[PDB]
Amino acid sequence: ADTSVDLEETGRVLSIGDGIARVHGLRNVQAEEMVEFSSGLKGMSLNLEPDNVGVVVFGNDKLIKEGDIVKRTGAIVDVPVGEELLGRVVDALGNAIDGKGPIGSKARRRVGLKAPGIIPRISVREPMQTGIKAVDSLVPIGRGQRELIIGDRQTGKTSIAIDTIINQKRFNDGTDEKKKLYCIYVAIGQKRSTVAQLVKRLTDADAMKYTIVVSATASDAAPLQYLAPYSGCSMGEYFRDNGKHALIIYDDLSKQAVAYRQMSLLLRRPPGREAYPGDVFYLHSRLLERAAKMNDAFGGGSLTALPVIETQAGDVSAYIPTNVISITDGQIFLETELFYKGIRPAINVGLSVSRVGSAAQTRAMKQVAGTMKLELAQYREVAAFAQFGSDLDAATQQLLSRGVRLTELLKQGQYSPMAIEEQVAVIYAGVRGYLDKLEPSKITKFENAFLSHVISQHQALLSKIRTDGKISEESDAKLKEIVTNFLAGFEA
Amino acid sequence: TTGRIVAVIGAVVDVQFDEGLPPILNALEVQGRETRLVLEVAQHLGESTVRTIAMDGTEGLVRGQKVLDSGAPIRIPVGPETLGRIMNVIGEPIDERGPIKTKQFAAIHAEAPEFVEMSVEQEILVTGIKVVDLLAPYAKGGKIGLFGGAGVGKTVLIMELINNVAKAHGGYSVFAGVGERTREGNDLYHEMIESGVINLKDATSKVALVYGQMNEPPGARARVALTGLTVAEYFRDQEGQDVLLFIDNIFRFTQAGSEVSALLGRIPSAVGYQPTLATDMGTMQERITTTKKGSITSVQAIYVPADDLTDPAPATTFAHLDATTVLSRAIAELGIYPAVDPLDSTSRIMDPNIVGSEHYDVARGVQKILQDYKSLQDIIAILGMDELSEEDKLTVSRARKIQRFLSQPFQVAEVFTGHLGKLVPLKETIKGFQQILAGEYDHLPEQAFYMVGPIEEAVAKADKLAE
Amino acid sequence: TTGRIVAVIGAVVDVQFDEGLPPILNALEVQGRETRLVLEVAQHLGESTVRTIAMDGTEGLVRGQKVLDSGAPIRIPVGPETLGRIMNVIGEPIDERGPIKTKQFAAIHAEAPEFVEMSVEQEILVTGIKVVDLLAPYAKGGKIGLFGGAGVGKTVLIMELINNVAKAHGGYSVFAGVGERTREGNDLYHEMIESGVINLKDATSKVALVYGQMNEPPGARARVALTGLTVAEYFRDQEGQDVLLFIDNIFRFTQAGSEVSALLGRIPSAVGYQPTLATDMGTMQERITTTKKGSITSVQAIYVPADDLTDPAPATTFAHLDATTVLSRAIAELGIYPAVDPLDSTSRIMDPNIVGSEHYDVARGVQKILQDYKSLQDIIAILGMDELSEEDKLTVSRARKIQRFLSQPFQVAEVFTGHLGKLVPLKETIKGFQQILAGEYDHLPEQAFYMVGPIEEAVAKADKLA
Repeated sequence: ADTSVDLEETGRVLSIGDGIARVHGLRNVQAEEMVEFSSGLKGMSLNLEPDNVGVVVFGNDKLIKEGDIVKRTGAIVDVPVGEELLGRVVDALGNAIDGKGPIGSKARRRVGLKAPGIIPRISVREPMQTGIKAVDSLVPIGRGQRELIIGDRQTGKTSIAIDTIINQKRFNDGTDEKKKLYCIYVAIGQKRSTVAQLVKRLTDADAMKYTIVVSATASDAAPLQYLAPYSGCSMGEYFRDNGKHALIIYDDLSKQAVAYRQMSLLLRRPPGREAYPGDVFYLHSRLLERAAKMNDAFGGGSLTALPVIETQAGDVSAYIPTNVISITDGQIFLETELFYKGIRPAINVGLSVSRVGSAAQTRAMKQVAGTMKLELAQYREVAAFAQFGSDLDAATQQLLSRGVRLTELLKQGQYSPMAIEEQVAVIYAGVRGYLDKLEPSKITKFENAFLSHVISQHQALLSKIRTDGKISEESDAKLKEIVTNFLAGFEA
Repeated sequence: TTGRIVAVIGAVVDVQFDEGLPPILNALEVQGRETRLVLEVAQHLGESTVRTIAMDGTEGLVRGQKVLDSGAPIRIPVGPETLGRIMNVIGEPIDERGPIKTKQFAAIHAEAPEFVEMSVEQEILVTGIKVVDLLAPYAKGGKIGLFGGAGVGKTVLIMELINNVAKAHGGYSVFAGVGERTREGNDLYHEMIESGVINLKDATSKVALVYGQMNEPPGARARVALTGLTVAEYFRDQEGQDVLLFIDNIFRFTQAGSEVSALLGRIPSAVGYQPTLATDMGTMQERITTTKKGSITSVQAIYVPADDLTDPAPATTFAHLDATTVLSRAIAELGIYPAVDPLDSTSRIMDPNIVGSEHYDVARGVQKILQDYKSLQDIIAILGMDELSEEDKLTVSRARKIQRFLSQPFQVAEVFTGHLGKLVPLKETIKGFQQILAGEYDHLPEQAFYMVGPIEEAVAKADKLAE
Repeated sequence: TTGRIVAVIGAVVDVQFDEGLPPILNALEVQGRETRLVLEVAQHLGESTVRTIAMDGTEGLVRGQKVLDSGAPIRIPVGPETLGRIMNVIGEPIDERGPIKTKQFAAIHAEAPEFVEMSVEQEILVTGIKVVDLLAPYAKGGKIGLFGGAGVGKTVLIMELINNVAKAHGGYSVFAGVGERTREGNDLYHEMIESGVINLKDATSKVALVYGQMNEPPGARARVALTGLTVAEYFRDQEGQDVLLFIDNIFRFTQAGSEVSALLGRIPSAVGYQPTLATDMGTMQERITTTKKGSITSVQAIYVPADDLTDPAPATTFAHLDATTVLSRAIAELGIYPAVDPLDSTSRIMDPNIVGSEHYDVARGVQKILQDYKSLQDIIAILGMDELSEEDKLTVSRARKIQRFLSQPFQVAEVFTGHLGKLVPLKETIKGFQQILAGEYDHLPEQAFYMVGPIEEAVAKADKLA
C-alpha cells in the first residue's frame, strides 16, 4: 500500500505551459501556499479551482512535464529575513546570487503581510536625508514615508536612489543607532550587467555593508519579478518591527506591473484597463502601505519606500503613473527637458510634492527653505509670462532675479551627497539675497568656493548648526558675515 | 445553513450550500480562522453555488472549508456609542478601546429615501475659502464634490473644511475613509483628539470614524462607504440630527467594484469599468441625502483617473452633486492653492435669487475676466502683447491679480506653504474681488495678491514688497 | 519516441504521443517529407499531447502523420568551421558549400550567464561617426541598439559600423539576419567575400553568417536570433574570444512571436502582442552579453513600427542596452544623415569619469544648445526669426550649425550622398564641436558644415561657397 502519493497533499501536473502549471489533486493546499515540483522547482498556488490548482512557477517551466508530482509545503510563501542579508545579493526568494555562501538566516517572514493599521503608527517626524538639496529642501522625505521617483527613461531616477543609499554612511559609520538606516535595493526587470554595475559602485562607496540587494532581473520568470518587491519589503519590515530603520528602493514598479500583467493573463484572468489586471492599483497599494512609521509602543522603527515608475513622453497623467502617485506620500518628477537644459537633478519643482511637508525637516532647513517651494513655482510662471519683457515691474524683476539664482543652487552633481548643515549654508546664501547681484553663471563656482571655505575654516558654525539643528541668532549672524565678505573677495 | 468553499481566486470565493441557499447580499462567516472573515454573497451561479466577495484576505483558505450563512447582510453597531470610535467595514472597533455597546445594529445595505421624502431648502454654507464661497458656494444639507487627479488638493481641502466647519458644527460628523492612505486616518484621528472633537475619556465625542483603506482587498473597499454612510443615516433618521458626512475618496468604491468585476464574469464596459457602474453608484449615492427627517451635508472627495474628467467614474458622479469644486494640476502647478478651477466649479445656489446680485454679479464678473484672459493666453503667447488694446491689457492685468487673490494659505497646509492659514468671511471676499474688478488696485503688484487672506493683506504686502 | 500529428494551424502543430512525451523545447522531426521539418515543443496541453511550433512551412502535413522525438532541442554546428559559412535556423548550411564539419554541436536554448559571471569594465568603442562618438558613445563588450522606423538608416548604419569597426577587429564576428531582406544577406555575403572577411579558399574567414529572413514562416524568424546567438556564445566561452555580434533586425524576433502567439491560444496583451513579450525578449537578450570568460560587442537594429517608439516591442528593448542610437524620420527628411536624434540617444559611458570632462562638457554643451533651439521652434514656426532676441538668434545660428556638423558622409552611403565617405577621429569631434560652441565659426554659413568630416573641411567648404 504505497500511500506516499494520495491526492490530498500531492497532485500531478495536468498540463504546463508559459510558466503556469494546472496541477490535479492538491486537495488540501491553501490559496497562496508554496508547492514543490519533482524538479526541485518551487511554485505558488494562485487559483484554487473546483477541478485543478493554477500554480505559478518560480523558474523555468522547461523542467516540468504533464504527470509530474507536485507536493504541498504547508507553508504560505515566505523568505529569509534579518541582519544576515546585509551586504548580500539575493534573488526574489532569498537565495544568494553573489556566490559568497549561504545566508546565515534564523528568521523567516511571509512575503505578503498586510500593512500595520492605524493604531500601531505615529506621524512621520524624523528626516530621511537624501543628500540632495533639491529634494531635502523642496520635497522633504521623513522616515516611514513613501516618496515616488518618476520620469521617462534615462532622466536620472536611479541616481536619486543611489545618492540616497550612499548618503547614509554618515550616520551608519556613526555611533547613534537611531539615526542609522539600513537600505534595500530591489532590481526588477532590469539587466544583470546593470545590477552588477550597481552593486560595484555601492561596494566602491562602502555602502554594501548596510545594503541588501534583492535582484529579479530581465530573464527571471515573471513570478519572480512579481514577488521580488514583496520579498524585499519583508526583509525591510524585520528592521521596521525591531525599532531599527530601513529604506527600500523598488526599481522599478513598472516592470513589476508588466510581470504581474503577464502572470495574470497566462492564468486566463480577464485583462482590464490597458491590458493590466483590474487590480494593478491594489498590486502596488498593498506593497507601499507596508512602508510605515511605528509608534514607540511598537519599537519606533520604520520603513521608508522609494518606488520608481517610468513615464512615457513625460506624461505623468498616465493611468499607471497616477495610480502610484495616489498611493505614495509625494513624488519627485524628473523631466528630460530640464535635464538637457542643464538642470540636474531634472527635478520639476512645480509637479513634485511631499505630503509630509516640513515635519520631515530639521529646523535649520525649515528655516531656510520654508517658503522657497511656492516661490519657485510662482517664479516659473512669471518667467514664462515675460518670455517677452512685458513692461515688468520690480516685484517681478526681483522675483525673476531670485528665481534664477535659486535654481542654480539646487543644481547638483552625482555621488556627492551633502550634509544637512552644508545644504543650509548654501541655500542660506541664496534665499537671503546675498547672491542677487552675482551672475547666474557664477553661482555654481561660488558654491564650490564658499562651501570649501566654511568646511575647512568654519567647522565650528557647521558643527553648531548641525548640532543645535537650528540656526540661532548668532549663527545666523556669523553666517551673514562670512557670506557677504567672502562673496566680495570672491567677486574681486 | 453551512456551505463549503469550492473555489478561491483572489477576493472572489464560490461557496456550495447543500440545503438552504443564502440570499444575495447575505454575509457568510468562514469557519476556522484566527480572524473574522466575512464573504458577501454576490450571485447565484446555480447548482446551489453562490459567488461571493471576500471582506478580507483570502490567504490560507482551502477548498472544502466550512462557511455558515449568517442569515443577513453585513450589520453594524449604529447609534451614539459609535462617536469618538473607529470601525471596520464589518463594524468591529479597530481602535483597541473595546466593544462598541450599541442598543441596535443596522445592515449596511438599504433602499434610498423615496421621492416624497426629499427636501428643497437651500441655505448657503459659508466656508472661509475665497474661491469656493465666491464662485461655487456650498449649501447646508447639500451634496458637495471635490474633483481632482492625484495630488492636487482633494484631501487638504477636506481637511480645512473639517476645521472651518466641522469644528463649530453642532451635530454629529461621520468621516468614512474609503480606500485612502492609512497614514492619513492616523493623522486625522490624533488631530480630532488633540482638538477634542474626539474625547477618549467622556461622551463628548462629536465624530464617529469608519475606515477601509488602500491596504484592503477590493471587497472591503467596495463596502466601507456603505458602513460609513449607514452610521450617518442613523443620526439622520433615528435621532433627526444635522449630520456632516465626509468621504475620502468615493472613487475608491467604484474602483473596488471594477477590480473584482472580471472575476464576476462580466464583459467590461468602456474604459475597463464594470457595466453596472452607474447603477452601482446610483443605489449608493441616493442614500447620501438630506430628507425631511434629518439633514446630511456630504463632502465627497472624487479621484479623477489619468486626470481625465470624462473618465466614466468622475463623469458619472457629477449628476449626484449640488455643488462641485473641480481642482486642477494645471493650476496647482503654478503654485496657486487651493488649485480650484474657477471656470469648472459650480454650485446650484449660484443664483441671484439665493445669494444676492452683489454676490452674483461679482462671481460672474470674476469668471468673465478669467475666461476673457484664458482666450487671450494662447495668443499673446506667440503674437506678444504690444498689439493689444489698452482695454485688453488691463483685463490681462486684473485677471492675473484675481488669479492670485483666489489663492489662500490654508490653516492645515502651513507645513506646505510656510504661511499662516487665513479664513476669510463672505463679505471680505465679495468686497475684495469687487474692488479688484473695479480698478481700485491696478497700482499694486500681482505678487501682493498671492497667498494672502483679505484684501487688506494684499495692500500691506504691496508695501512690504515696495522694498 | 513516435507521436502523431493531431492538428495543424499555420505554424502550430499539435502532436500526440503514446509512450514518452517529449519535454518542452525538444525538437521533433516530422516523418514522410522531402525536406527536414523540425517542430519545437512549446507546451504540454495534457492528454499526452504537445503543442509545437514548426520551423518551416507546414503545408502538406496530414493529421495522423508520424513525428519523431529528436530527444533534444534544436542543436547546431558550433566551432571555427562555421566561420565564412551561411547557416539556417536549424543549423544546416545554405551556401551550397557542403556540410559544416564541426567537432561539437550546441543547442540554441541555453540559460543566461549568472550574476557572478557578469563584467563591469567600461571601455569606449570609437566608431568614427561624429554624432555617435560625441553624444552617445558605444563601449567595448557593451550592448548597442539602433532604433529606426522604416527606411531611416538602421542597416546603412550597421554596414558603416561593420566597415569602420568589424573590418579591423582582431577576433570574430557574427552577423545574424533576422526577418530582413534576402537580397541584403546576398549583398553582404558577396561583399564580405570581396573584402576578404569571408575567404572561400583558406580558413581565414572572420565572420559566421546565420539567416532566417522575411520569407520564412514565423517560427523560423522566432528562432534564428537564438541560432546566431549560440554561434557567438561558442566563441565567447569556449575560446574566450572577443566577439562582435550584428543582428538586423531584432524587432523581427518579437514580431514573429506575436505571429504565433494567438495560435498558441493566448489572450493577447496590449497592441495585440503576446503576454510573454518581455520575458521572451529577456531570456534571449540576457545571453547577448560580455562575461568574465569572453566579450561580446553587439549591435542590434531595432525596427520601430509606424514610427511609434511607445510600441511594446521597441519600448521594452531600451532597458537592455548600454548605448542607444535613436534614428528619426524628421531629421532624415531634413537631409541630415545619419538621422540620429541628438536629444534622444544615450550611453551609460557619457560619464565624466569615463570619457573625460572635456568630452563630457562638449557633449552636454551641444545638447543644451539643441534643447534650447528646440523650445524656440514653436514660435519660430509661426513668426520666423524676426521677433527673436539677438541672443536667441545666436543660439539658433549655432544650433543650426551644430545640427549640420552632426551629419556626415558614410563610405557605404557614397552612392547617395554624392560625397566621399569620412571617418572622424574622436579628438577631432570633441574639438570641432568645441569651437562651434565657442563662437569660433559664427562667421561661416550653415551650409559649410553640412556633409563634412573634420571641422577643417567645414572652413574650406565655406571658401568654396565663397
